[PDB]
Amino acid sequence: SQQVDKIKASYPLFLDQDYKDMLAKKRDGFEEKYPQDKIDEVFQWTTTKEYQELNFQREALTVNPAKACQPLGAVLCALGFEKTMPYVHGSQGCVAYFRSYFNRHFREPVSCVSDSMTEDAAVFGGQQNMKDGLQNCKATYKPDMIAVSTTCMAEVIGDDLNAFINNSKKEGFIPDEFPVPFAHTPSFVGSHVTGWDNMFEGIARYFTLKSMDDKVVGSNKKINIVPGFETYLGNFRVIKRMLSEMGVGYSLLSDPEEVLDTPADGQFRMYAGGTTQEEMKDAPNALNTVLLQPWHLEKTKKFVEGTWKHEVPKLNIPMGLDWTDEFLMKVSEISGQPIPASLTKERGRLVDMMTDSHTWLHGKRFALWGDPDFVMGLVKFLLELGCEPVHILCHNGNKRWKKAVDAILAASPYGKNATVYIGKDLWHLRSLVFTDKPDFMIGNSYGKFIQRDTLHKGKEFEVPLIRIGFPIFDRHHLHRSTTLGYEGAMQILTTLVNSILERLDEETRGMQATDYNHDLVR
Amino acid sequence: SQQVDKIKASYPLFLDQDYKDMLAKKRDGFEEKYPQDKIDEVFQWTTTKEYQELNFQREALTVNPAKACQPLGAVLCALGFEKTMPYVHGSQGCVAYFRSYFNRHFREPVSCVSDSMTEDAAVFGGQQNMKDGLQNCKATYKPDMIAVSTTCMAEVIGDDLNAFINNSKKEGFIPDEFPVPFAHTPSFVGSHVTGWDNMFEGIARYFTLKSMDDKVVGSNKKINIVPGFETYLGNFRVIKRMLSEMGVGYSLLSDPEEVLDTPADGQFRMYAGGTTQEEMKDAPNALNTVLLQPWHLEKTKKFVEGTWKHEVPKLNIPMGLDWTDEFLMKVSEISGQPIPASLTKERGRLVDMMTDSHTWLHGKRFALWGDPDFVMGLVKFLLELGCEPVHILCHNGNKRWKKAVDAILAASPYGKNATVYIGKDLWHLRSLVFTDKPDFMIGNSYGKFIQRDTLHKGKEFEVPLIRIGFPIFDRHHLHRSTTLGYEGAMQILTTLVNSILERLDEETRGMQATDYNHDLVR
Amino acid sequence: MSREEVESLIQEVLEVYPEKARKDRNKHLAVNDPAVTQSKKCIISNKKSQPGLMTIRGCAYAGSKGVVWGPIKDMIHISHGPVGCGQYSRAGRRNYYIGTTGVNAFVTMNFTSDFQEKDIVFGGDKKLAKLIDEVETLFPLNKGISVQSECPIGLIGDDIESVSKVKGAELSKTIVPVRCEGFRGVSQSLGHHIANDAVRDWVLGKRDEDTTFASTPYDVAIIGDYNIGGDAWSSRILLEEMGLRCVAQWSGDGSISEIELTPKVKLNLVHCYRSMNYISRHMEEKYGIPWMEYNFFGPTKTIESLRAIAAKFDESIQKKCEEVIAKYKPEWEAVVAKYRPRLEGKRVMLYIGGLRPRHVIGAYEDLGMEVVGTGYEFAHNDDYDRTMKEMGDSTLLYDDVTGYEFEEFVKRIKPDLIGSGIKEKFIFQKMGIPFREMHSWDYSGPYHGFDGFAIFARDMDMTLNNPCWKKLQAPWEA
Amino acid sequence: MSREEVESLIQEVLEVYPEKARKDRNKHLAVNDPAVTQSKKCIISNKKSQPGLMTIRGCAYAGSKGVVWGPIKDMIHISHGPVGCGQYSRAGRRNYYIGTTGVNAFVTMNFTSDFQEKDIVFGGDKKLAKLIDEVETLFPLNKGISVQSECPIGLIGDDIESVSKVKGAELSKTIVPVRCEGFRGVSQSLGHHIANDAVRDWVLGKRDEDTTFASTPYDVAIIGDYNIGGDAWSSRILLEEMGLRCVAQWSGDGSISEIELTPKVKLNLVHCYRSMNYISRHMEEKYGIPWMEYNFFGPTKTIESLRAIAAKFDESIQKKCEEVIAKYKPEWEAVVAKYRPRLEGKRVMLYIGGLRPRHVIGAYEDLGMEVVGTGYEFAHNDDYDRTMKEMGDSTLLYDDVTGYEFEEFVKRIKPDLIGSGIKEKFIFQKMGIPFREMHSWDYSGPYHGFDGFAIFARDMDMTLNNPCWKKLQAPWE
Ligand code: ICS
Ligand code: CLF
Ligand code: CLF
Ligand SMILES: [Fe+3]
Repeated sequence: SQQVDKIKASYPLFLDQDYKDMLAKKRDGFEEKYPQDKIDEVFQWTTTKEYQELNFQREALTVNPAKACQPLGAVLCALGFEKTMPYVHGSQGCVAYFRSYFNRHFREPVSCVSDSMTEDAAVFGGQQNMKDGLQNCKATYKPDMIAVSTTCMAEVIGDDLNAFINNSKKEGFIPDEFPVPFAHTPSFVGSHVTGWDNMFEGIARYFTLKSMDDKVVGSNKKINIVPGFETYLGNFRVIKRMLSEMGVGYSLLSDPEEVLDTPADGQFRMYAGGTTQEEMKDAPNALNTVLLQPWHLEKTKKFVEGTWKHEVPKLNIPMGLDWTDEFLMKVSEISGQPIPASLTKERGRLVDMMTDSHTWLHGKRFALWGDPDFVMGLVKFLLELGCEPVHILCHNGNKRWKKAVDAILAASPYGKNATVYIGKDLWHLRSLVFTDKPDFMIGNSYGKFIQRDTLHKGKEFEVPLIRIGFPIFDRHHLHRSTTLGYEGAMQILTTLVNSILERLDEETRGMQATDYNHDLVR
Repeated sequence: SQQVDKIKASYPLFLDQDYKDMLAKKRDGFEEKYPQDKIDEVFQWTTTKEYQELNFQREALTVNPAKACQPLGAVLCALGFEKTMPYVHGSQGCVAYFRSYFNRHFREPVSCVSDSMTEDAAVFGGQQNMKDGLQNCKATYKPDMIAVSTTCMAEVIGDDLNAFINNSKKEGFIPDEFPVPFAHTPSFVGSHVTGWDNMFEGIARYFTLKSMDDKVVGSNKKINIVPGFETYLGNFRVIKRMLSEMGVGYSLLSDPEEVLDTPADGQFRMYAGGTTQEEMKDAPNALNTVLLQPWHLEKTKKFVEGTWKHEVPKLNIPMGLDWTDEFLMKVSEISGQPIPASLTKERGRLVDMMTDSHTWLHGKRFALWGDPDFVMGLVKFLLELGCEPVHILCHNGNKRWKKAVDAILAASPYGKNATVYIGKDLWHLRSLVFTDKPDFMIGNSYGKFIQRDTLHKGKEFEVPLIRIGFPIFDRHHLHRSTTLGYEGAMQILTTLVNSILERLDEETRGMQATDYNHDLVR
Repeated sequence: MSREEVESLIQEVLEVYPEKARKDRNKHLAVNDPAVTQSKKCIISNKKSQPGLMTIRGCAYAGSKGVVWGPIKDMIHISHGPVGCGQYSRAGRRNYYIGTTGVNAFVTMNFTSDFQEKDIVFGGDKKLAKLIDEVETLFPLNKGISVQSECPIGLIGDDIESVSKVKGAELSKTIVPVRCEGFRGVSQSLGHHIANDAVRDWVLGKRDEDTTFASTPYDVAIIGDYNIGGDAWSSRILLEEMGLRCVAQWSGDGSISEIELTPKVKLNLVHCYRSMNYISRHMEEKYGIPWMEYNFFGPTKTIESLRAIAAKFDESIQKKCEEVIAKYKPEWEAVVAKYRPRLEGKRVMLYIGGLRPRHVIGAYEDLGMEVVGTGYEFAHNDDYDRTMKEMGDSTLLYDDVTGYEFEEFVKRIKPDLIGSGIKEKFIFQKMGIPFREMHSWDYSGPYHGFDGFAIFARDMDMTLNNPCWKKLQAPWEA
Repeated sequence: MSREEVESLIQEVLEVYPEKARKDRNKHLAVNDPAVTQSKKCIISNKKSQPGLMTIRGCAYAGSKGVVWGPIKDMIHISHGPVGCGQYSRAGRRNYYIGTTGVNAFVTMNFTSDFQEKDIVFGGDKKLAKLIDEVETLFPLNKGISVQSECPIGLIGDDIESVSKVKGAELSKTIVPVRCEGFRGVSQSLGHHIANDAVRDWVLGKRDEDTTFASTPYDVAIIGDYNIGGDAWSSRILLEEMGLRCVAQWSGDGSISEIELTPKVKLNLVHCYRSMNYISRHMEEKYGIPWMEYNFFGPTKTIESLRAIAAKFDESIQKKCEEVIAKYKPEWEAVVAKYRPRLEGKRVMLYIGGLRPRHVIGAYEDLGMEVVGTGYEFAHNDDYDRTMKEMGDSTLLYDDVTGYEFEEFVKRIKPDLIGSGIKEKFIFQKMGIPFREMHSWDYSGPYHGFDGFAIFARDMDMTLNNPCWKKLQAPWE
């Protein structure tokens, strides 16, 4: 039943007595459910250290992974170029999923096409699919560029992207001069960040490999910036802003910031902003190329160093105080521009916030996960704050990255109780936060389920989730935040300290029980 | 007892069994406490409508007010001028309290001096205190200006600020040319915003009243901006940024943004930034003066219109979509500068966020309080979002402001269930949120206590607090936020929608009870 | 618009396509004629999507794992293959359930074999067996395992049926291999068919020789309701208030036990014909269980469906049906009285997967709202046959509409409201047109039954009449 | 720094003042000589603040309402006057208590008469009576009312004593008028004295003719502990583990009933001498209750205080004291072993109100830390007498220090840590010097007793050795 003045959605409509009785009847009559005591016993067992030992012995089963597949990152990279259509050669279900994923994270339209490879192409290949798809996409959506990636079906079949695109141009399906960069993005290798790397390397190669004769390093007085797989629009914006304050000429290659933040003004813009083809063609003429996320831009680094002859600096992700300082100093050295007073004042204000919040931040234990560069920057910043990143999970991390993070942890007294896990999923992390409980979790929306599980053990065992990373589905407009630079450091610090204070307020809100510590001033 | 590896602060140290037993012994033996059943009965009574009727019949008693006294606002206004020392003629306890209040809200040094008026001055007055204090302050802290306000003691005994300062200059305690603007700020009239208005009018009078002969309106191509009592640094920053994007010459009079956000770089800066004396002297030459918070800038408006001959536009606080649009259009009309494409895109992005979050924001009921202009801007924005501001409290509001807010509410279907209260404190609001429960509260840190009270009635009766306003003591760095303009509207929208989503996640986190609605995607 | 105007609009939109794409897409767009009963004379459906045209269709894995098998709560579903397919489909569909997640319920979890390069090169059958052993170790309370194949499984020659047979015999566990590789078929529809076949071959006949279940003459099974936001619970409360006993729910909040008990029911009540007509026909042909389609969208369709269902039983069920209708009449009448004046005359364009584009029309009309355009991602011609009589005359019908086509149709028709998926929501919101997610109910609901109708009316009003839609034009641009 | 260097620093700092201010401030700065017992020979205190020098001192209202009367939980305290004084002091002090706020406890609430212009012009006695009636209506479980006067009350000629008497007789309620107007005195110290006098005249003698309370030979009262972060509870658990019965706590987590029962105790244990020595002397002279000062800051002072207190009782109390000391020895020894190596040799400067500048020195020394400068906002010369022997030789002593003076002293001395209030915290944090709030314990604590020592050591280590202090210099500067 519903009262028209106060209509109930599913929660709390299904908490009504009639719905409770009907659900109980269903369960008792037809579900053959295990007894509640057995369910409680099994849950308690899953919270134990023996279950953790069994869980970490997994070799074939993956439960709740913390990574996606390559073509997602390829699509995100392709979206960063001017009037460019992402085109995934393969089956259409992949493109539907990619678009839904990005739509839910960004709350924006995400344009991407498929050539709809089916059982017919499973034997003969998708050459005809490629020809028809390129022609149809160019005719219908009118892009200036079509950036081609692949699904797992095309990779397993062994479709030659280069030959297929060349045949499409040779038979007149698309004009010869039309730019169609391509990249093989096998979903069974790496993760979404690997797809971003492969797509960017393919685009850069397409635009620069055959015209290196007239290129002179440093002849345009600019610095190339490659952001990598990035889902915070504030990060693109802060990098561009910081480079503009220094008066440093720059080219942000793969800039999807405009197309992912189009205004609602009565018209739909399929394309907006992005790196131009002229910018990519002129990229070898830059002074140098800076990779914002070097740990998943290794193929891009190899191409840039071997072909453009750019001496790519060994820089960490500009996250937190020290690494933002190093990024700014390296940019100053490359460009010859001094670091302005505005950036010095911004750094000082970040340090002031650190000194203001250090008492609440000190000693706090964290479990965190995400992409390798983001996770490493978060660990570095947490160490700078006096926090303890006790659990550091990176499902798509490798051994060299783990060694680098271990070196970072060993350099700080606050990394003593920290452990880095690679190839582990969020079920491993659930076991870790049960057996060795941290104060908070930092990660994407999937960690919310872990929080629920911890709350099921008890309020004192609950590990609250702090939503930083990708994807964030259960909150609105967090994709507008910043994690890079001093601005991103201040935002992360504010989020952390206020999460701590919110948790303390919740724990001390009990009248005459714990509210003696419900302080007005914190 | 304490374990050295895990040291407990007061919470949860006093939840240990020995401390619980000792507290119970103290209560049972010596406190003569009322029985717990009587306490529960009285609390339940205080949650009722009969108690609300008794509570709203108050004529003499004020409980938990939502306002401060005038000299606090006078000090905040004085802090907005270059190398200016706030100087409160009266007793020193007032200055200690003002400094502590602002220190806790801003987490920054707050410089303010007193002439330490004692029982000796309670009969003869504080003329000698004024002379010695002006001399000592100028000699010791070396300001370029001393802005003088008053405490209630000096107002009650009737100290003549003008005569005292003139005598100080006549006897050589301070140079004649040294600027000493003054304002009477009686704490028994108005509130802190009235003190801000009085101090600004005093400073503007001091710098412009006797030199109006050579002034020509509009001869410097600038627009004067008077922000009023403002405790969000982001508001100053966003006003300056928006005016800079339009290419509009402006003078922000009383700009305390720099001195309240000094960097931590190894040195203490008592003064930083601020409106210069030349800016104040040249103010009558502006095209016009725009008052950001007109409902507590009435004396300033009277002076600006009657002396500077500026046709001050009738503008609301630039909060939310419609009022930011009106502010920008009026600025464009006054300055002749078109509204640039960047601001149009920013407005469109705010509208896009509104369309993205409207489903979660629609129909939500709010109790809110604060200063009149901030409260009315928040009400306007909530109406634009489809929310219901059911309780609108303004302790320092007047009847004309209440009439204006009622007119705003009548213009929207979402203001049907809204009631505006003036002269009511937070105990009245506690009664209101008990008897007519809203979904959320928007206000300063004091509302946290109300939240605690609601949680004591039950989890289903708890009204969570959303911290927007002044002062915010239990969270860190929220004073850096923005509430004005499109940027402030986006920040407020994000805070509101994510508070709603956090509450929904908390309510649906119960495993096998309510977690059927614990959706990954919201 | 008149019929000629709609035809001209269709031709103008098709003008941009190449000749082959235009020729193919001309067959998937039509002007509705309610008198037509054979929709293949006017529209063609269930065909291959044209390459590179930004289709909204999914894959067979989405239709099998994400739609049919996934909602089954006490079973563990393995996305066999690389990580992407399982990751993108994890908890994206609001098929609600009651259970302890990770202990006895596993709907919102993502189990995957996470194929690497070596699994592609050398196969993943041994990996699948080891994964099944690890699943048994770490989740002892699971009541069954399904293995949903992703694209590489059918291309590398893996034999998941033999692995399922061997491991099920060894562990005495039901292990259901589903060959739902994404490249199979043209959309989620073949995923529905493959999942139905897997249910038939591996689960449904488990209790054929079991007679311990005590059957009653009022035994019904809800087939094809996936409890989106609790829709199946809202339907079930009405059915049980009518005196019926709902033995099974397929498959929202569904357990494997009630699926096995379904062949014992007296009637099958099919909500989604598209996804479960195969298993309904199989049960009719094998166990002799009649099945009937019903619609619980809006009070009118709900009342008609309740009366039709009660007509299949004795007089006591009919009397209880009349009592239920009388009880719920004031509530939905109050909902109509409140919300129809705010929504009367508004025009709606819908584009959903395979059932709802025709099922929600009655609910929209109960609020005085006119559906001027509708279409399906993956419906067959029988769905369009059912759609002709529900749609108004000279209304627009689209099958597997492209993004460009939908945008142009919306530009010309200019509906007051659009109901589609997440991939069109922000496109049409940026155009200044109110949008309602008709898959996930915009994270609201349920919409089935009278309790669902109240929420449906509230949501349509809150989105269509939101102030935000009057603010898209800056006052210096009116 | 040697004595001559400290004197030269004092003179250099004083150079900036005008002649009158310099002459006055020269008497409030000194170089410590531990052999000196009469501190008035070297430093002068409890004087008027110099105008316009940014003093840190508060007012008599802060010393009475904010310090003494406010912590009393079952009483309602009316800030009589305009809204500001009550608003700024609301819940700013962490005097912890147990109760149901708004029902039977009212510490964190702000009750005020909210004086308007008409109240100033025509008086507020009728408003005060109406307010008392409304308080009785809306808060029936309050066990007493105090009326803390703000500045205008003593200037407009209001008679709150007559109103208090009439309303108390009418309602059979204890109504305590406190003439704590801010202009009275020079600091919070006169507020302490006025509040003590109000307690003496209106509350303390309520049960003089009552003999129903069952007294024991081990009855003690805790006087001058305000339960900052639970400090009084940490002291009380130790006292009761020693076999004593803590009848009253003054005034943190304090009720009016235990204040009335205080004249029945056998011993008074005064923590804050500055704020409650008046009432301690009154109780000694009237009821014959001896009072003794004790210090629970740090294990050494805590052990010495426990032994001294137990020496006032029989042998059973002494045996229980030895048992308590033995029980708690491993815990504070582990705390020292963990944190002293991180803090050994660090130099700290303190500036707090009237007790803690000398009381916390032992706790710092237990961690190997050296206090090189100390000073008081409002202490008297007896406090400095007690401070001489606790401070090291050639250390700096400052009374009512100005912001400029403190900044210059910190610039020259360069301590590793500064302990002061909220009005100096951000100044010294921006200078790159770790700062600990020594009033509110930086919203941490308690610091009293053995349990408080662990928190104190952890906090000092976390602030002094925080990484943030090594990052204030940009690497390009
Ligand atoms: S009462 Fe005094 S200023 Fe003795 S007014 Fe002040 S809670 Fe200080 S050094 Mo704040 S004489 Fe208490 C004090 Fe000491 S408020 Fe607290 S810390 S031990
Ligand atoms: S049509 Fe369907 S969703 Fe596509 S793969 Fe095939 S079953 Fe799956 Fe999977 S990991 Fe990523 S998302 Fe693909 S490229 Fe492969
Ligand atoms: S020294 Fe002390 S705090 Fe000052 S007034 Fe006097 S009792 Fe009070 Fe009060 S309302 Fe504001 S803060 Fe004053 S100007 Fe008056
Ligand atoms: Fe959006």
